[PDB]
Amino acid sequence: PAPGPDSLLALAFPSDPQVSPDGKQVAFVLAQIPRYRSGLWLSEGGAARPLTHAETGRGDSAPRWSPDGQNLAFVRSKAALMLLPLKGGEARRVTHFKNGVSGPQWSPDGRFIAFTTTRPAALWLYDVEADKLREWYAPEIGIGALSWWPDSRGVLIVQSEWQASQWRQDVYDLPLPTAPQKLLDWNSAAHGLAPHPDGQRFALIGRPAGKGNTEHAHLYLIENGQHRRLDTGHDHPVGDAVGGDCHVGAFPEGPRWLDGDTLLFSSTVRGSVGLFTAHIGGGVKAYDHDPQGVISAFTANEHGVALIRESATRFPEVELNGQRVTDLHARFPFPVREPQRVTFETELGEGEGWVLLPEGEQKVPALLNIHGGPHTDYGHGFTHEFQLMAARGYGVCYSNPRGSVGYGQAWVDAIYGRWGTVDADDLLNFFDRCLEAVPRLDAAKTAVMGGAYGGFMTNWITGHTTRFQAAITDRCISNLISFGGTSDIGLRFWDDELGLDFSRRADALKLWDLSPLQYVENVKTPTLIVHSVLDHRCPVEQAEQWYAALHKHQVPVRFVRFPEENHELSRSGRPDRRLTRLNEYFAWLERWL
Amino acid sequence: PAPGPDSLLALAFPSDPQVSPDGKQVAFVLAQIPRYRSGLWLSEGGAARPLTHAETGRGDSAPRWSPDGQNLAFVRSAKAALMLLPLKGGEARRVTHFKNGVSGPQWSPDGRFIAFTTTARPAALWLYDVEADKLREWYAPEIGIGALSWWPDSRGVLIVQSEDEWQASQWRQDVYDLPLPTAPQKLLDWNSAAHGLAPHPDGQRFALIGRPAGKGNTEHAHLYLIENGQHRRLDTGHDHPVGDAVGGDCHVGAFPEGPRWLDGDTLLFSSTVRGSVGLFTAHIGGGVKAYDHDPQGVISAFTANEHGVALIRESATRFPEVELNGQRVTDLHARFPFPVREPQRVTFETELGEGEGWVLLPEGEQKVPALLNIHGGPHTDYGHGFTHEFQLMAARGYGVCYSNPRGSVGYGQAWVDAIYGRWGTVDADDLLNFFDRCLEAVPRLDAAKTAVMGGAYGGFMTNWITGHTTRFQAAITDRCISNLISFGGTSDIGLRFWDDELGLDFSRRADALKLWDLSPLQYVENVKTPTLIVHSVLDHRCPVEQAEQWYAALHKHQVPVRFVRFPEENHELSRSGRPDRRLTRLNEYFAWLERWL
Amino acid sequence: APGPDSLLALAFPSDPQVSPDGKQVAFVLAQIPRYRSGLWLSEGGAARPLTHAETGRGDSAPRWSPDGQNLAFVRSAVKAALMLLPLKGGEARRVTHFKNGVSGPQWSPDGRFIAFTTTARPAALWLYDVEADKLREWYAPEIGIGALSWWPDSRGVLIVQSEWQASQWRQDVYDLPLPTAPQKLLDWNSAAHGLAPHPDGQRFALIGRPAGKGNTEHAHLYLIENGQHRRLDTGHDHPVGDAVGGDCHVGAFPEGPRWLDGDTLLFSSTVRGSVGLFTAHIGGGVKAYDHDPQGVISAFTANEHGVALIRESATRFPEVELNGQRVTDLHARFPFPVREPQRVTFETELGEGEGWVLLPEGEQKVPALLNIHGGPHTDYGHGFTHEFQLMAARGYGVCYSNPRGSVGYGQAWVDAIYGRWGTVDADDLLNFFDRCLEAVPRLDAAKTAVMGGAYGGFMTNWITGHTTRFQAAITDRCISNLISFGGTSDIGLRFWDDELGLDFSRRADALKLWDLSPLQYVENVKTPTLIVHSVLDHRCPVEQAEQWYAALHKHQVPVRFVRFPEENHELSRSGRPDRRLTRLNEYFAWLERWL
Repeated sequence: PAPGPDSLLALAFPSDPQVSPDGKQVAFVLAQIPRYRSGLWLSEGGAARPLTHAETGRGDSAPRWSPDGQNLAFVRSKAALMLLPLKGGEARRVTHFKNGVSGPQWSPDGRFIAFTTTRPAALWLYDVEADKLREWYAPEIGIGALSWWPDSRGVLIVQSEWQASQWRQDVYDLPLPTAPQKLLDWNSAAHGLAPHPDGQRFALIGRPAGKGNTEHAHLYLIENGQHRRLDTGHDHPVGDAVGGDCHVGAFPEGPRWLDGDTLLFSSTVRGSVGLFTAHIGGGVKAYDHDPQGVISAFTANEHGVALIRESATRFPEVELNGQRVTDLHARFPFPVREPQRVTFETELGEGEGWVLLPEGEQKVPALLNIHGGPHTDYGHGFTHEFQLMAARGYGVCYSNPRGSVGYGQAWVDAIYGRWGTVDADDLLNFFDRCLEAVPRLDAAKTAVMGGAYGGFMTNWITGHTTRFQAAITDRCISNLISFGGTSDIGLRFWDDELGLDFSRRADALKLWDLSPLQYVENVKTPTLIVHSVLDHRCPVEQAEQWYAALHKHQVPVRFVRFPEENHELSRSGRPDRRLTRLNEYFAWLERWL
Repeated sequence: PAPGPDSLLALAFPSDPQVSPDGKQVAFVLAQIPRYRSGLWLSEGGAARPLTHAETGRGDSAPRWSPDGQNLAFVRSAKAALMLLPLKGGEARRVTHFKNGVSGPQWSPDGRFIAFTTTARPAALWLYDVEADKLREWYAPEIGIGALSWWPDSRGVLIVQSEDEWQASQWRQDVYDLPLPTAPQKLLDWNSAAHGLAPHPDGQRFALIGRPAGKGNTEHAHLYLIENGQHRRLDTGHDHPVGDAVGGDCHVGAFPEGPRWLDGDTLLFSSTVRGSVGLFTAHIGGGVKAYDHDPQGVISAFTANEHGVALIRESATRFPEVELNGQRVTDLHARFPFPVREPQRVTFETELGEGEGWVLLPEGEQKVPALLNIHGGPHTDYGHGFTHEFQLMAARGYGVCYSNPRGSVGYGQAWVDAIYGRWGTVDADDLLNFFDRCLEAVPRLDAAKTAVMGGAYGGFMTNWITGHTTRFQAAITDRCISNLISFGGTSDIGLRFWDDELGLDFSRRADALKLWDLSPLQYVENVKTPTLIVHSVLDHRCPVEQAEQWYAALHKHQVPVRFVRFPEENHELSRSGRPDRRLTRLNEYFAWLERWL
Repeated sequence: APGPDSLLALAFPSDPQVSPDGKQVAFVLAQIPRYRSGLWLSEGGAARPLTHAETGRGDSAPRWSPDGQNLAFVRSAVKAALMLLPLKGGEARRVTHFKNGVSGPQWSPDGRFIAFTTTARPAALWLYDVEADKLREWYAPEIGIGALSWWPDSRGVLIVQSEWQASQWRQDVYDLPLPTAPQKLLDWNSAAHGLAPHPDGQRFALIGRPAGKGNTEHAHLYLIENGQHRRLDTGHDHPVGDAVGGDCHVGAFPEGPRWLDGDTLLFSSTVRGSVGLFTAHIGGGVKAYDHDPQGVISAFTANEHGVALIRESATRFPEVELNGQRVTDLHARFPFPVREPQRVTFETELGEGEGWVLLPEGEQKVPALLNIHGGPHTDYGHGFTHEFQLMAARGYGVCYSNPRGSVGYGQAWVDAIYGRWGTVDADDLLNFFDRCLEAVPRLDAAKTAVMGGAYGGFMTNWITGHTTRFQAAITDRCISNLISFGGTSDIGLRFWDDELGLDFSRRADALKLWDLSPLQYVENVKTPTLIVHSVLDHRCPVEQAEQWYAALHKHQVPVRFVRFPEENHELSRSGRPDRRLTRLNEYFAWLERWL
């Protein structure tokens, strides 16, 4: 009896590992079941123990240590702000808003908790010594990243309509109430504010105004409006950009100053995510970077570090100062298997990918999976779907073609303005090496699949070769012109990824020549189409055009239209979308392979 | 301005003071505000602090210490789930998931089990295996389980239960040994009323509260030592009943009075003595000694072990407060929103000796109306319980005269027996004698602006009094009895109440005629006093048919009458936390008094 | 063998309303599990449905417009809206939109108005202007309006209304003219209903009793002229209206007297277990009009051109008739054969009393069920009783009689029990039962039961408390304690005053009431008794059944207490037959256990 999609229901999902101010404790969130609900967990160095026990709603989330280490602020599910005394007693509710709260942050002196609540959410203030609430700042467009000054005089906030329309933000100083002034004319993307201990300088993640969105995000030190790059000599982006289907909840990666010179940050490097230290008077040193593993989240102070760590074969686990605190991989209900690396050659150097095989020695069908982004990475995140594919007798081939994010800026830039050229080549180059390097893969039973950008590429590949026996296109793009007018990022995505504006005649034709639907007449591969009905980032019209086209050519086609939006497990704890999606994946694969 | 019924909403109500096993802590319930909700509070010796924070439902109640002192079992309504709260960090976990909830949790002394009951007809005894986090039905009784107590070795439970529904109707019960399940035998053939089982530390003998089979319900409840089915009385030389039987309108929630063995010879218990309730020590090889007995105060509840005692204490002048080993742990009297006043003792003479009562007067030197309040029971006591209603009556300019006539419970068995078979003779004499003494001893009382009032039996007596004299200018009868024959057939204690209180069976011809001659309705034609009638529509103990008969009779005679029919049953404040019934009753009381006095 | 559900085969007729030209009848029929009612119509042939309710209680109160072209009626779907149905084509229109609905519509004889009442404390009299399609409140009464009748010239209405007089259940008659920018007509100070205005527009007739008489007095017809009153149904020692038992009456049953001409007034009267139509005469006595002494006319409408009625017998289910021609086929729906009763007589110091025995098929011995009718001033006899037919169909001999206190055998027969319930009435019943066992050898004297409702429950309790001869007893809506009844029942102060001359609120009277209470003698009861009572009964509070149950239980007599959440007559109130089926189920279950 081979395992099925229901194997997912055995898993509990860790998230938001928050280290205590003294560095000797970690509080985190864990989502468990059919519906997933989350509660707070706590460990002092040993096996974690539950702190709350939610029975209804989504559960409890966003644990935030009070500076004295005695209380945990958290959010309870619409979303009320709670105060849990850690040395005895149940939590008290301190907010009573109709639509709840989001993103609580203690002030370093423990005198305040900042948060937002609901056109754009306004920043509020909970006076702890007064048990009183107070609206702090109601923004015009909205507030992004927020961080208290280390002396608790106020908060740094990132916020922008003309500049807001260009997805460009600045940084403002907002003092405690007794109007916010501007600190940095940034006119670009900025998050991850990390105030320096000196209370004057601060660091941010993002890009200066000159760069575009395809540019690697980096660390920048701000001083009197001046900015200089902090993570020098590191041609890799800041933050986790590696795939993995076992991330449910919040995953903080905000940089933290370990000392006056050291700022710790995460970075994606060739399919891995590691921790590094940027230095004011120096370059960048590795801090905790297994090139075979992924650190998905981390908190830190001068006394300790907490994180979530995983690998291609290890389910995410919570760690406190190197000591693993959870036993979540033990819950995985079938043996996990180790991938084998397969390389392919490019004019930019060596590309890499992996093959995950089932047990035995018999020939098995070969599944080419294409990751989305396109500027993310496959590699060393834990993928339950890939493990389950192998456990059901499929060879999973997955790679990082040009356009992936972890192999340098040039690797990303190679596909700029020409989706469907070198990226499609790299993928079929990689797949050909997989069949050569692994004789066990059945070259007569092949499939191609991917989501989002992987759906675009699945559509593009099926429209330029018939070699595959099945295809599964998920959250696909078929018509880049309509996407520009229908998607909620349509005007900036093609502008950033391709330098094309669908509302200009010459650009629209180039977009049409990049559209997989132009070449749909060549599609002969039986395709399963998976899409959400209410998708705002990739409207369902993209999947409708592909379905109608294959159906008009009478290519074997199936169209699953989900009423639940994407990431529904994270949004409601309901795993129905993932189980049905995997059910349809395997059903389609069993029919044609 | 003058205080009104709303003064009640200033008060928070304590209940269930549970001492920790090591004797250094007290966990208790406090119900506070419009609806009252209860949460768990805890103290180690200083000012109590809240442990839970109920926002919906009735709240949290029934705190039970785990023997290791690390956890609190309790019941949550937000219906009635069993919860476990780790006391040194973390929120509570729910361990039962029954549709109708649970009731009465009790840890096993080894901390290995939690016993409780839950329904689905009579509630079945269930078992929570703590080390296993598993549930299991233990014993589903035929009729029902009353008192329950673990053996000190946690080998099983003693239970009180009846043989059939006939024996249950007559309040006859036995005691059964029920061992822990693996895949109940009788311990004592009692055939009488029994509760408050207190197993002896030796794991073989045990004590019980109640009466032997021969005696009736009017006999004082006493302590009995059980040994191999043999029984001997334990609280010898103490002509007073066990437990609190003193009036007081500030008890909302559970009030434990279960006797506790301090050592192998000493058993600690509560007892009512002339309007007060104190703690005493029963002794196997001795008599009865006082332990904590202020003759001016009432100890309404207590827990105890070999390491400490927690209790709730009040007086006629002090709102209930929680105590731990002599140290008051709450500050609830401070919330009382107007000054309280000191009662004056007034005595009256009987062929059995001297009876006593009290007068509570308002401020000033002016003449004031005199309110004769009659306590129910009839075998209970006025005196040294805190009565918010009496304090508010005086604060609104009324003189409150309230006494303990013959039939009251705290002045010996003979005082109780004086009224047997003849309600409306010496009890009514004592009450009007006492009232005449009040007007004599306190000239401030206006003999021309007087009223008579009482509840249950006090309603019975109010009807009897107004039907045999015209002296009062107003009357308020609450939960009254008017027709003793119909009461026998309609009330859920009618099948034995008149049998024990009067030796009369309404279902026998000659007895019913005597019952009719003892019914105030026979003499209703003499009533001329403007009467306010207060009653719940769905009262099971005193069906509203009793109040309907009085109202209809007064109405045909056109005696000024008003009939308030409450949709909420009695003790609704304890049942749902809603104080509407209590405020409405007080509003109607004072409104009626302002019209006629 | 048939069961209680045999009732669900039946449809129930009511309110037979003749058209003004006398050639048509519109009526209500309640059919199926819930009963809903619709309007039916016949011109002389088989009746046909006019409406088709699927929700609510249905449509009711059909009333002809004077021109014969429209039917006003009341619709429950919507509590009770007044509807207008054009009879020659088209669906009905709703003209009232009140939250609590309307009640008792009456056209004015000129067709210009429809009077009715509707609530908001007492219901106010309203007016629908037909030519204007406008509504208008007419008269908001202080206490309430009882009977109402338009003057024949449509100038206004006579109303019966009374707090001092209202508390004594005494009413007068008022003239109320139509509004433009009410005076009293008769100082009656007594019970009056059934106003029948004379064609001359000045005099009118009433049903009731003058102030001197009490309620146990036979109701009679009285002619009113300028405040003077004289009895109209002279030489007829029987009351006006139907007072005979029968369990197949669902809905309104009009019996309002009607002037056939200037001298003739048609009325109904109960006579020795029957209900017939008679004619009273201004210049004469009383003549029979349609009086089968073996049948019951439960309702009737009439004018100068025709008569419609409902007729039944001990062996014939109720049927609608128009001028002698039966227009319904409802007896055909009765799902098992009906059987013919036997008359059995008993002797009284007042003369001959009568009763009946209904036996099952065969020749074998059968148990004998003594059934006691309530009232006490009603009659058993010639109404259709589905329960009695079903009892026989299940192998029981049903013995039922009219003892002294019954209403149809003269005023003296009624007055014999005054102030002494449980003497001559209980004697007559057991006298009757002894004659039944003698006259009918098939009755098993060793398997007997006694049962009855209301007053029949009082008597069942009284009898079981003074004899043990019966093997089972079923007491339904019983009275056990006459003292508490006086204070709990919504008629407690007027019932014992009228029936016994006793006021429970006076000491000497209460003792006499206690001596009349079956509970005083409960110690003697040894008969296994089933107790049936409604929990929310206002006329007979449940405390009466609780006292009996507790008493039998304390003596450990075999006892069973069915407490109904539905009040009495729930079938008529909601169309739900659950109470009737449950009650019959419990009856037969108890009888099978002990007989």
